[PDB]
Amino acid sequence: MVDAFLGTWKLVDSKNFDDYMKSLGVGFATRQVASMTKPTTIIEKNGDILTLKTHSTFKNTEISFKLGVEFDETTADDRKVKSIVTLDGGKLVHLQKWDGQETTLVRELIDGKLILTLTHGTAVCTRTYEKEA
Ligand SMILES: CCCCCCCCCCCCCCCCC(=O)O
Repeated sequence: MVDAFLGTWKLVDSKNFDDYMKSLGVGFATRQVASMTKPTTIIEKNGDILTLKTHSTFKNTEISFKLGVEFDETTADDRKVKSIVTLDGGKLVHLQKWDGQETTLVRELIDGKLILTLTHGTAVCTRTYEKEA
């Protein structure tokens, strides 16, 4: 039920990503490069399994998961977390847990754009991705 999220997407706007990274304890030099990086996110499905690739000139990541089933993840900033992804209100909600901390990565489609909202602590970052053909 994930289907309009599938495809290749490019970052075209970012708000408050430095705040989000700093909340996670990312160091200034990494935040600095990250603030100038425009990733490509690729979301594909094969049956019940989603694979989400994030590619850039700085960091790359890839995760595979089934909706609603917890998976181990090692994030771009090297946190080892317990993750689960679901659909909630038509939004793809990714919850990460570690050390009693939590962060959510929420994706929603608004006027054909994918809006990624990243929340940790009080920090709320909004990143906008546009679909590639
Ligand atoms: C893999 C490319 C991610 C962007 C540059 C590196 C950022 C480091 C801080 C990582 C924080 C947790 C992941 C954020 C993902 C942001 C996104 O998918 O747009």
